Amino acid sequence: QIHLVQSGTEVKKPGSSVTVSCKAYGVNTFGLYAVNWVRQAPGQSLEYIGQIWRWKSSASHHFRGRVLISAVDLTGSSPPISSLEIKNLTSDDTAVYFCTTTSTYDRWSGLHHDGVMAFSSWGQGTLISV
Amino acid sequence: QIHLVQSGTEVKKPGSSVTVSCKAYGVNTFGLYAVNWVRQAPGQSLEYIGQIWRWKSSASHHFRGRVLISAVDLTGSSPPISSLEIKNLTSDDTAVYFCTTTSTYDRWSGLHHDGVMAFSSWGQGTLISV
Amino acid sequence: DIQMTQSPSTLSASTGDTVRISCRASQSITGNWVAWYQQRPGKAPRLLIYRGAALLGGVPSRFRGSAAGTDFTLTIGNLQAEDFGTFYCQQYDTYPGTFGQGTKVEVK
Amino acid sequence: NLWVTVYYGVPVWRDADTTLFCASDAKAYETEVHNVWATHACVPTDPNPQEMHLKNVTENFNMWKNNMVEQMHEDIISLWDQSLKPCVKLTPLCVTLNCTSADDVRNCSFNMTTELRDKQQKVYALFYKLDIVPIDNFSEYRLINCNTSVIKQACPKVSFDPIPIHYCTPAGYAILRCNDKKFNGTGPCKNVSSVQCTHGIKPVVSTQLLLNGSLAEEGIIIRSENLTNNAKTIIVHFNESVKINCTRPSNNTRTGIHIGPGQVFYKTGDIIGDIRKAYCNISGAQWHKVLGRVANKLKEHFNNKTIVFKPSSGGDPEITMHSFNCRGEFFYCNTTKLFNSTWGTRDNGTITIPCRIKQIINMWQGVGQAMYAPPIKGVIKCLSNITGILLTRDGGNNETFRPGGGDMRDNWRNELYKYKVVQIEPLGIAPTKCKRR
Amino acid sequence: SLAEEGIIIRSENLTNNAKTIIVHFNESVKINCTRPSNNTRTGIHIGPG
Amino acid sequence: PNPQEMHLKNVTENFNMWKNNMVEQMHEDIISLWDQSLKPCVKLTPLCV
Amino acid sequence: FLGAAGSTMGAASITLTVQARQLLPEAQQHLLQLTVWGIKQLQARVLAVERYLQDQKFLGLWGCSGKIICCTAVPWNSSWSNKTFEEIWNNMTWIEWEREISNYTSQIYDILTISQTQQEKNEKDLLE
Amino acid sequence: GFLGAAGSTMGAASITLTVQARQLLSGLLQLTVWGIKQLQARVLAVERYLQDQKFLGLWGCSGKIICCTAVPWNSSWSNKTFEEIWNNMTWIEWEREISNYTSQIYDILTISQTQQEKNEKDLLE
Amino acid sequence: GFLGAAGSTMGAASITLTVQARLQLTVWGIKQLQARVLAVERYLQDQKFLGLWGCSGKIICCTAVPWNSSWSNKTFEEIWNNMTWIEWEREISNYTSQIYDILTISQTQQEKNEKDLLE
Ligand SMILES: *[C@@H]1O[C@H](CO)[C@@H](O[C@@H]2O[C@H](CO)[C@@H](O[C@@H]3O[C@H](CO[C@H]4O[C@H](CO[C@H]5O[C@H](CO)[C@@H](O)[C@H](O)[C@@H]5O[C@H]5O[C@H](CO)[C@@H](O)[C@H](O)[C@@H]5O)[C@@H](O)[C@H](O)[C@@H]4O)[C@@H](O)[C@H](O[C@H]4O[C@H](CO)[C@@H](O)[C@H](O)[C@@H]4O[C@H]4O[C@H](CO)[C@@H](O)[C@H](O)[C@@H]4O[C@H]4O[C@H](CO)[C@@H](O)[C@H](O)[C@@H]4O)[C@@H]3O)[C@H](O)[C@H]2NC(C)=O)[C@H](O)[C@H]1NC(C)=O
Ligand SMILES: *[C@@H]1O[C@H](CO)[C@@H](O[C@@H]2O[C@H](CO)[C@@H](O[C@@H]3O[C@H](CO[C@H]4O[C@H](CO[C@H]5O[C@H](CO)[C@@H](O)[C@H](O)[C@@H]5O[C@H]5O[C@H](CO)[C@@H](O)[C@H](O)[C@@H]5O)[C@@H](O)[C@H](O)[C@@H]4O)[C@@H](O)[C@H](O[C@H]4O[C@H](CO)[C@@H](O)[C@H](O)[C@@H]4O[C@H]4O[C@H](CO)[C@@H](O)[C@H](O)[C@@H]4O[C@H]4O[C@H](CO)[C@@H](O)[C@H](O)[C@@H]4O)[C@@H]3O)[C@H](O)[C@H]2NC(C)=O)[C@H](O)[C@H]1NC(C)=O
Ligand SMILES: *[C@@H]1O[C@H](CO)[C@@H](O[C@@H]2O[C@H](CO)[C@@H](O[C@@H]3O[C@H](CO[C@H]4O[C@H](CO)[C@@H](O)[C@H](O)[C@@H]4O)[C@@H](O)[C@H](O[C@H]4O[C@H](CO)[C@@H](O)[C@H](O)[C@@H]4O[C@H]4O[C@H](CO)[C@@H](O)[C@H](O)[C@@H]4O)[C@@H]3O)[C@H](O)[C@H]2NC(C)=O)[C@H](O)[C@H]1NC(C)=O
Ligand SMILES: *[C@@H]1O[C@H](CO)[C@@H](O[C@@H]2O[C@H](CO)[C@@H](O[C@@H]3O[C@H](CO[C@H]4O[C@H](CO)[C@@H](O)[C@H](O)[C@@H]4O)[C@@H](O)[C@H](O[C@H]4O[C@H](CO)[C@@H](O)[C@H](O)[C@@H]4O[C@H]4O[C@H](CO)[C@@H](O)[C@H](O)[C@@H]4O)[C@@H]3O)[C@H](O)[C@H]2NC(C)=O)[C@H](O)[C@H]1NC(C)=O
Ligand SMILES: *[C@@H]1O[C@H](CO)[C@@H](O[C@@H]2O[C@H](CO)[C@@H](O[C@@H]3O[C@H](CO)[C@@H](O)[C@H](O[C@H]4O[C@H](CO)[C@@H](O)[C@H](O)[C@@H]4O)[C@@H]3O)[C@H](O)[C@H]2NC(C)=O)[C@H](O)[C@H]1NC(C)=O
Ligand SMILES: COc1cnc(-n2cnc(C)n2)c2[nH]cc(C(=O)C(=O)N3CCN(C(=O)c4ccccc4)CC3)c12
Ligand SMILES: *[C@@H]1O[C@H](CO)[C@@H](O[C@@H]2O[C@H](CO)[C@@H](O)[C@H](O)[C@H]2NC(C)=O)[C@H](O)[C@H]1NC(C)=O
Ligand SMILES: *[C@@H]1O[C@H](CO)[C@@H](O)[C@H](O)[C@H]1NC(C)=O
Ligand SMILES: *[C@@H]1O[C@H](CO)[C@@H](O)[C@H](O)[C@H]1NC(C)=O
Ligand SMILES: *[C@@H]1O[C@H](CO)[C@@H](O)[C@H](O)[C@H]1NC(C)=O
Ligand SMILES: *[C@@H]1O[C@H](CO)[C@@H](O)[C@H](O)[C@H]1NC(C)=O
Ligand SMILES: *[C@@H]1O[C@H](CO)[C@@H](O)[C@H](O)[C@H]1NC(C)=O
Ligand SMILES: *[C@@H]1O[C@H](CO)[C@@H](O)[C@H](O)[C@H]1NC(C)=O
Ligand SMILES: *[C@@H]1O[C@H](CO)[C@@H](O)[C@H](O)[C@H]1NC(C)=O
Ligand SMILES: *[C@@H]1O[C@H](CO)[C@@H](O)[C@H](O)[C@H]1NC(C)=O
Ligand SMILES: *[C@@H]1O[C@H](CO)[C@@H](O)[C@H](O)[C@H]1NC(C)=O
Ligand SMILES: *[C@@H]1O[C@H](CO)[C@@H](O)[C@H](O)[C@H]1NC(C)=O
Ligand SMILES: *[C@@H]1O[C@H](CO)[C@@H](O)[C@H](O)[C@H]1NC(C)=O
Ligand SMILES: *[C@@H]1O[C@H](CO)[C@@H](O)[C@H](O)[C@H]1NC(C)=O
Repeated sequence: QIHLVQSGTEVKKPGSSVTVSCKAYGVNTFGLYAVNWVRQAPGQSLEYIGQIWRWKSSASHHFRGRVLISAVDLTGSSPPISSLEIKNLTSDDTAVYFCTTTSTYDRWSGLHHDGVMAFSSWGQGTLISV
Repeated sequence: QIHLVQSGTEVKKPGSSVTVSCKAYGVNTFGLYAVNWVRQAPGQSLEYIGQIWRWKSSASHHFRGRVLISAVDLTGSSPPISSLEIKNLTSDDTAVYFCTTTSTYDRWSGLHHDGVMAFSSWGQGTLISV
Repeated sequence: DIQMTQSPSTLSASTGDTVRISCRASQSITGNWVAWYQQRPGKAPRLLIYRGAALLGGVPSRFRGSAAGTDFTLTIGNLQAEDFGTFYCQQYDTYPGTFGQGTKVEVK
Repeated sequence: NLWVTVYYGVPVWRDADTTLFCASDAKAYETEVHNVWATHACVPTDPNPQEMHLKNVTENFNMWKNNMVEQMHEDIISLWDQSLKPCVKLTPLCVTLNCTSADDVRNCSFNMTTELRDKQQKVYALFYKLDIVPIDNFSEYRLINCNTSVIKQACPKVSFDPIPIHYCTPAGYAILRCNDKKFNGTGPCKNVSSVQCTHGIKPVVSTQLLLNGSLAEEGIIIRSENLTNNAKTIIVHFNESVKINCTRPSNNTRTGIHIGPGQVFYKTGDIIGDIRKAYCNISGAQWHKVLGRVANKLKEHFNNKTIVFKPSSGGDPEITMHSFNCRGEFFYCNTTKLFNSTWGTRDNGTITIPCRIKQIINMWQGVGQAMYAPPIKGVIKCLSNITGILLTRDGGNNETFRPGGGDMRDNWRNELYKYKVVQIEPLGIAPTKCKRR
Repeated sequence: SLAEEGIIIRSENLTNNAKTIIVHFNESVKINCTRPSNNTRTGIHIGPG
Repeated sequence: PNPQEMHLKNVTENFNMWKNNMVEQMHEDIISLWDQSLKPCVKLTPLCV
Repeated sequence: FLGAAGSTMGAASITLTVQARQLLPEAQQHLLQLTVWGIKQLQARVLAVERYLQDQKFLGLWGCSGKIICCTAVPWNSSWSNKTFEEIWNNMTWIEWEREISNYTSQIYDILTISQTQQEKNEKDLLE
Repeated sequence: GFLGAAGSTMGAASITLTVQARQLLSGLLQLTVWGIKQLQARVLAVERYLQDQKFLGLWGCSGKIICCTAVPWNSSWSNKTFEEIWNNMTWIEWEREISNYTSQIYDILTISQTQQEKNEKDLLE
Repeated sequence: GFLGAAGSTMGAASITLTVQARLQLTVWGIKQLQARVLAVERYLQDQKFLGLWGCSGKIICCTAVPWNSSWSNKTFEEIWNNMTWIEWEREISNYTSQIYDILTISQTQQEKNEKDLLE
């Protein structure tokens, strides 16, 4: 089936950088799939970060110039992998992170619309606090 | 095939009652058939009395309140039977009688029209004189 | 650039009752681009309804949704312990696709 | 104010599945040679291409879910069955064969039925060793498929020459072709063009090497379902063709025996000249060059390890040997020399690979329903390209890539990877300001 | 399927003795049938295939 | 059903009997009706003895 | 037939004359056989016939009767769509639009039928 | 094509004639037993619609539910007045009553349409 | 399609066009199935053309396309008074495709102009 895995909980300090890698078991390729990055602050509402879609990466204004997106698809030994890393970390990045997917093979399904889309599958989630 | 047989002949006197019953060999049921009572005249043209059609008895305007009509369909041993009773018998009743049937299974045939129909199969007849 | 709010934020519920939760959008989402999530305590949210009223695979049929202009609602009948949790309303019509405020359901 | 207006002919489509019929080329096959594939009945002759270039339209294509490949597999299985339904039954031949213990003929002696039911005859035939299985001088033997299938002779006139078949779509449906170089058949496609129907494709089947196929544009590109599982086969498509020439050089004869009223079993006959076994010749330098390019391409998607090509382990004779038919006789060549170099000296001498011919063919992935192929009575010589290999990985540094084959669908995936049928929806509703009728 | 209100006798000619009478029931009676002793199946090869 | 024949007036046509496809269709239809009628019938192979 | 589908609705509306022109075929050859290829053509014929007949059946009921640009006196309800004429005809393709308003096609068809039959009834009254 | 509202007289059903079209959409490669039946069924429907639409088209109604034709009423076909035709006689009853003059009605309609077509060209010159 | 009146000049026949018209597998059964599809298919094809040009059920359809003398050179009287229909259709059999395209384009152009008038 489909299953997502991320790294473990990490505790950092201001001025540092952190890494989070996403590995999907079930996604044949990221060419006809999309991965969306979402952050949930403790108690606060879920927040959108950015995406890579058709190997094109972008992010919202609140994270432009401070977030990095990369992805590598099927490999002879490893599954498709997507990575998010924060640059010049500040004390306000203390929140859980999640890796999501969706299917883009059919236009007429209703899970996507002009790049803005829902999230079919959710990762277990990794916790980063400072 | 279809064959009709009525009762025998009777010679009676005014102020009495007499009944003639027809037994149809070939009518599966009177639900999709109809029995029309027609009285021939000693020298004149034939006349109409009444009918049973979908088990709804009726009679002509010149015989209302006198003639009675009843019928019973297939039984274990007997075929369908229909009967006519003449009440308050008079000299004008000296004529033959017939019991007749026409098929009503298809609306589009042309042998019936809104309950007023032709006369397909005719019985032998029973002369009654008083 | 598009915000949404949903009420009630926290509502009590009992087994066997039918609960109606509504999320309201700032603008008119005429394309029925609204999705619903439910998360258990300390669990990632799971998609339940997409395009207003469409069920996913392997989902209980008691979850139902109705979409009409600005009023999007999710109706849960015959609640169970597998169904208590925290619910969310999302719109994906204009970039970026944001989330609702967040509503929680407590037993009794 | 705005009012609903209705348009017929708007450009909208949705993915769908249909029945795609066949169209062949001008030359009708009423040339008295009738193929197993019935190209003559593919009466829709093909008049013109009519392509349109969709501009600024991107489409998503996934080769592994195409229904076009699934339809072809069924049509080819059915055409073969239809051809062999009116052919000789061959049941009298499942009898004990008394063969000399002194590929290889071992010719044997058997008793067979004559035209008159009461009488019997004794017949001698040369039978290839590959088709005769020992049952336990002059030891007894039995045919290979006596215990699992019914064998039907091929009708002699029918030709196994493979001719192009073009598959086409009924009105209201269209076919879309990707037109993109290096397109590993999965992902978005940029310059999708609307084609009336597919180009000429040859219904050839071979186990280990793909012969007479289409050639890629930019370079050698690898295509596989899941590049992690070792139970999935890897298909390689070449951008240049190596040439293999194969011949059975002896001069043989066909003699016919009467096994019933009106039925003839044609048996092999004594050879004149006794030439060596059939071989196949494959230019060493070009083969090693394309093998090196394929090795580099494999190194690209497999973690930059060292790629070792090893020979096939075992299985049915089809799987372990290169299989094809030259002029109606299937023979299975031994391809160890072709795949043994751990690529990341190379010998330039023409490589000659031994071939052992067979006669009794068995259905691929099925039960029963075998076929018997009669001899050709002459020498044969067929020339072909090779434009693809099929390899399957073995893992448990370096990687082991055993040559593979056997699935009859995979032979056409290199030709139907760039097509996708879409239903057309012409109706549409849009608002404007006309407001009458 | 059981009839809606009462037992119904349907026949082609209630007079002929050569016509079968079909009876339909308002309510069902239940019959349970079993072959108690388990047996074995073995296969013999009578021809090629 | 009832025939409807209409005379074509002032029209001349050219006819060649040896190129008619109507005769060729009949030959095939009659050959095939006989084959269909004899397909479900006794084989008679034990007879040649 | 599909072609030049990437252009916006306004750009491709003036090129609908090209789409209609130049014969807006195969499988017309009679076979009368029951081989493998003989049945697929027989089914393809029926598929094409049913598709065209269904489309022309839907078109006729609204009073269009074979015209490419069919005007109807049905007001536009904002529940089906909000966007204005410019936002609809300047930066949106036909696939995008038909995916946007795919939840209100049945209601649109029904309303068109109501309007056509009501307009048909009004005329009979005027004639008398 | 409607079933239901067959019991009611013309005056009741005609109002809902609009509804008949209104409410709803209105109006194999196998040799198995079921597959051939499906092939025959598909052909039967297409063929029937086209025959009906071909009959409708020749009179120039061109796919419209109520069609007015300029054909005067002949007293041989019927006698009853508008009230006693449209107030107490069902459609089946009427179509059974006038089943002897459908062919002549069809022929008259076709001839009238052809004559009207010819008279139009003269006006255009 | 009225055969009969096929040997008359175009003007005479035009007047007389008063009326236009009115499973099992066995050798016969398949033939009957093929015969049905052939007719349905044929009727639809002429109708598709007629409708695109805007004729829609009229036996005589007036179209706005002008006549170019490179198709024909004769006068109305020569064409109608002494040419039968099978002669004329053979005489102009090289300019039917262009004529069909011209009528389709003209019908589409008229169709577009009306929307402008309605605003
Ligand atoms: C079938 O055939 C098709 C067609 O051939 C084939 O498709 C190809 O698939 C390839 C994958 O196999 C694919 O290649 C990958 O493409 C990725 C996309 O790259 C694009 O985006 C990035 C990022 O874009 C940012 O940044 C740039 C520059 O800063 C900026 O200009 C952009 O605008 C954008 O900024 C926007 O977003 C920001 C957020 O991200 C935001 O902040 C900004 O404000 C702004 O909004 C660009 O850099 C690229 O140039 C492309 O434009 C690409 O990311 C990926 O790179 C990885 O792999 C390379 C090798 O192939 C490495 O060299 C590279 O370093 C990447 O590897 C890193 O990531 C992996 C994944 O986790 C990790 O494991 C590695 O260790 C490595 O990590 C290290 O580096 C990262 C930094 O990247 C660090 O964070 C880590 O800590 C490590 O240090 C691939 O290059 C190719 O595009 C595609 N081609 C086509 C035509 O489709 C398909 O694969 C075939 N199928 C099969 C089965 O094979
Ligand atoms: C399949 O399943 C279906 C569904 O169940 C089933 O259908 C059922 O079939 C039944 C038959 O098997 C059927 O039952 C018969 O119905 C007959 C019709 O009855 C109606 O009419 C009579 C007469 O109506 C007259 O008179 C009344 C009162 O006077 C008046 O109010 C009326 O308006 C009408 O008057 C009009 O006409 C007059 C002239 O006729 C005129 O003078 C008036 O001025 C006026 O204009 C009513 O009385 C009834 O109430 C009904 O409204 C019915 O006649 C028949 O009755 C006979 O059988 C009964 C037993 O079932 C007896 O109890 C009864 O007495 C009748 O028996 C007489 O007739 C037989 C015939 O030979 C005879 O043998 C008997 O001996 C007896 O005759 C003697 O008495 C009469 C007086 O009654 C004398 O005249 C004689 O001389 C003798 O002395 C049945 O009851 C049932 O309706 C039907 N159900 C449905 C829903 O359709 C079907 O049969 C099944 N099929 C099979 C194969 O099984
Ligand atoms: C191409 O082919 C490859 C090879 O076949 C294939 O990769 C394999 O995919 C399958 C999925 O189909 C993967 O199986 C899943 O793996 C994850 C992760 O396992 C990794 O980590 C463990 C422990 O370290 C290792 O032992 C393992 O080897 C992997 O490295 C598992 O977590 C999954 O478990 C689910 O399935 C169990 C039954 O097997 C159930 O117990 C349960 O459903 C598990 O899901 C549960 O997990 C949640 C916690 O996260 C839990 O809270 C939920 O309740 C949920 O139910 C599963 O076994 C397999 O690992 C892959 N192997 C490799 C080498 O990649 C590709 O998928 C295939 N590609 C395509 C497109 O098909
Ligand atoms: C359900 O099944 C039952 C049983 O099978 C069936 O009932 C029987 O129907 C047949 C008709 O198919 C009846 O046969 C006719 O009966 C009449 C009446 O005869 C009565 O009287 C005699 C003498 O008293 C009795 O023996 C007899 O049992 C009856 O009580 C006969 O008159 C008919 O005669 C015709 O047949 C002759 C050959 O036998 C021919 O010579 C000739 O055609 C006779 O008709 C001729 O008679 C006219 C003079 O009246 C003459 O002028 C004409 O030319 C005319 O052609 C015939 O034998 C049989 O009696 C029924 N039996 C019972 C017990 O009911 C039901 O009909 C059936 N139901 C359905 C729906 O099928
Ligand atoms: C706008 O239109 C789209 C269609 O293009 C529409 O999406 C459809 O919604 C319906 C309604 O939910 C979906 O139908 C369900 O699909 C799920 C998928 O798994 C099924 O499980 C459901 O079946 C259950 O319920 C049935 C009825 O109770 C039971 O009989 C059955 O056994 C199951 O229990 C049900 O069929 C449909 O799948 C989608 N379609 C797509 C393509 O997603 C959307 O809802 C419309 N928008 C609005 C606001 O209505
Ligand atoms: C040859 O195998 C059958 C044998 N017999 C039948 N029978 C038909 N009727 C009966 C009673 N049997 C068959 N039908 C379909 C058959 C097939 O399509 C089929 O498997 N392949 C297609 C042809 N091919 C090859 O060219 C090829 C290539 C390299 C080596 C050997 C063969 C093998 C695969 C089939
Ligand atoms: C496709 O074929 C071309 C030539 O037909 C190959 O092009 C050569 O490739 C080698 C190594 O890749 C280079 O050293 C040569 O310079 C190339 N020739 C030219 C003219 O550029 C190409 O390599 C083939 N594709 C692949 C993937 O190898
Ligand atoms: C600080 O943040 C900016 C913006 O993210 C980044 O570009 C820069 O490299 C960072 N500098 C330091 C001191 O880390
Ligand atoms: C073959 O048939 C002959 C009869 O002519 C018989 O003598 C011989 O024994 C048979 N062969 C075998 C192996 O029994
Ligand atoms: C797509 O292919 C066509 C012809 O092969 C070519 O003209 C066109 O430029 C290609 N598309 C792109 C984006 O290059
Ligand atoms: C195969 O035949 C071709 C043409 O006959 C020839 O050019 C080629 O050299 C041959 N192959 C070998 C290995 O000699
Ligand atoms: C393949 O064949 C031999 C036989 O084992 C093997 O040892 C060698 O590596 C390969 N052949 C050559 C010539 O290298
Ligand atoms: C048939 O069954 C119903 C209930 O199932 C009962 O009410 C009815 O009386 C039964 N029929 C007869 C004749 O008793
Ligand atoms: C009955 O016999 C069958 C066949 O041998 C066997 O599979 C099954 O287990 C037996 N059941 C019991 C209860 O012994
Ligand atoms: C929109 O308006 C139309 C009237 O043209 C009406 O029929 C329809 O019901 C309205 N939509 C809704 C959702 O009420
Ligand atoms: C489509 O809408 C956007 C609104 O942000 C506008 O900026 C854009 O110019 C529009 N498209 C065109 C082609 O004008
Ligand atoms: C039908 O006609 C009869 C007599 O012509 C008349 O009495 C009756 O009232 C009419 N029906 C209705 C419903 O008025
Ligand atoms: C005659 O006119 C038609 C269109 O009216 C045009 O297509 C054709 O080219 C013209 N012929 C010449 C010789 O100009
Ligand atoms: C038509 O031409 C022919 C020969 O050119 C001539 O005989 C005939 O009279 C002409 N038609 C008429 C009506 O005169």
